[PDB]
Amino acid sequence: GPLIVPYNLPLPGGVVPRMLITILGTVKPNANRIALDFQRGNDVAFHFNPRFNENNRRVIVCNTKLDNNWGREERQSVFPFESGKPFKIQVLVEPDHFKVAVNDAHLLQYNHRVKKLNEISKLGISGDIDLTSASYTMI
Ligand SMILES: CC(=O)N[C@H]1[C@H](O[C@H]2[C@@H](O)[C@@H](CO)O[C@@H](O[C@H]3[C@H](O)[C@@H](O)[C@H](O)O[C@@H]3CO)[C@@H]2O)O[C@H](CO)[C@@H](O)[C@@H]1O[C@@H]1O[C@H](CO)[C@H](O)[C@H](O)[C@H]1O
Ligand SMILES: [Cl-]
Ligand SMILES: [Cl-]
Ligand SMILES: [Cl-]
Ligand SMILES: [Cl-]
Ligand SMILES: [Cl-]
Repeated sequence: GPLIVPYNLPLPGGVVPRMLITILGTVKPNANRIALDFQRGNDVAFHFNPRFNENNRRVIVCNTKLDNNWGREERQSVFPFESGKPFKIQVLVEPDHFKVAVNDAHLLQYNHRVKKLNEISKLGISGDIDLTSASYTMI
């Protein structure tokens, strides 16, 4: 059934290439943000952050947080989410990037800044969503 948000999905032994993480949920009406945070302890290896109202625009911000400091943002103006609507996010771990698809369409890639993939052992899911499922498999 429904999952509680914020939700913490353990990734035992960290991530590896060919691991596929699938998140299903629905965006709340009047949403402000969604965030997926792949964590290495206190560090955020990959923060994927759709913003519904940044200066009255919709944008996806991606970044990494090391020692409590955010790095250089990567921004994507292609925005597949909509308030009130169900979505599927798939994150595929590849050798050199995370690859993100939304509703079965490729969205973006993010080059690995944190290189100890085996230590990226939690995924935090937060924001203005109803969360239906969060799981992983190997492809
Ligand atoms: C205030 C807030 O929303 N804090 C969030 C945190 O948000 C930061 C990230 O999204 C980064 C990504 O680059 O951007 C930061 O804003 C940038 C902005 O994009 C730039 O235009 C501007 O120049 O600089 C600012 C600041 O660098 C966001 O502030 O995201 C994390 C990870 O999802 C959240 O945890 C955090 O929310 C707080 O989390 C706390 C627990 O860790 C508490 O729950 C607290 O109540 C939250 O506010
Ligand atoms: Cl961790
Ligand atoms: Cl922060
Ligand atoms: Cl919207
Ligand atoms: Cl790759
Ligand atoms: Cl590292």
